[PDB]
Amino acid sequence: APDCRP
Amino acid sequence: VQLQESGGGLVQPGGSMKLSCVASGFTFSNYWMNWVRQSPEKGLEWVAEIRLKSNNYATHYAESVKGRFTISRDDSKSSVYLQMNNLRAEDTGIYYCTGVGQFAYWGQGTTVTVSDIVVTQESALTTSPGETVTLTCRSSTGAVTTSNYANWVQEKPDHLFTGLIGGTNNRAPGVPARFSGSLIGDKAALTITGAQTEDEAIYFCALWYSNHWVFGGGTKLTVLG
Ligand SMILES: *[C@H]1O[C@H](CO)[C@H](O)[C@H](O)[C@H]1NC(C)=O
Repeated sequence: APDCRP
Repeated sequence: VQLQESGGGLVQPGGSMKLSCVASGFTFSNYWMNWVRQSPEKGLEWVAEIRLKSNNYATHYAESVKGRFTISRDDSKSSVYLQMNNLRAEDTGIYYCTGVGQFAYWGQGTTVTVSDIVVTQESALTTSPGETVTLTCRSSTGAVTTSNYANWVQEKPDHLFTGLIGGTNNRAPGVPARFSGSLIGDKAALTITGAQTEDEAIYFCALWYSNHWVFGGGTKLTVLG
């Protein structure tokens, strides 16, 4: 739910 | 990757100030950006986030600054901004732009001088080179789980921050293999398998709670001999 993009 | 803040300085209580941060070395527009501030008394404190163009640039704010600060971004200039109105003494601190999975990258900070969930970490731990040491991070709400997206951030001498772990268990790029993050029991945990002298630092965890981050008070890790 936060910016879980690597 | 560089993030580089500017705009800090002296402001009178009730006054306004705009901070800027320019990003390079990563695809800025693909990542959310945050402002986090560090004070003498209140420690590390998350201020604001701004999401992507596909999220209609949605913003969220700490309760302490809601209604006084506005975060924004210009993807065309790879920059994020913090407009701050009605400043108070409690707003004094060093302000950092930071982001990526979720706090891999930190700028150098810009100082602003004006004039409830608790995350708990060990105050201090002492180790020696080659030992295995585990730092922990507890939430006042219950268990830490993957939904808290635990991050671990290292502070080295004089306010230099680098993210080590995000999303509970994911080493940021270029982070040494001796660092790992996990959940242990009902807490987030940072393990250093074979501590090294240069690992002497303050380590902060941050946990996500739906729409905001809460940082722990930090653990001072001393590495003796
Ligand atoms: C993690 O964040 C990324 C980028 O913001 C995606 O939004 C992804 O869907 C997220 N996962 C969850 C569970 O919301």
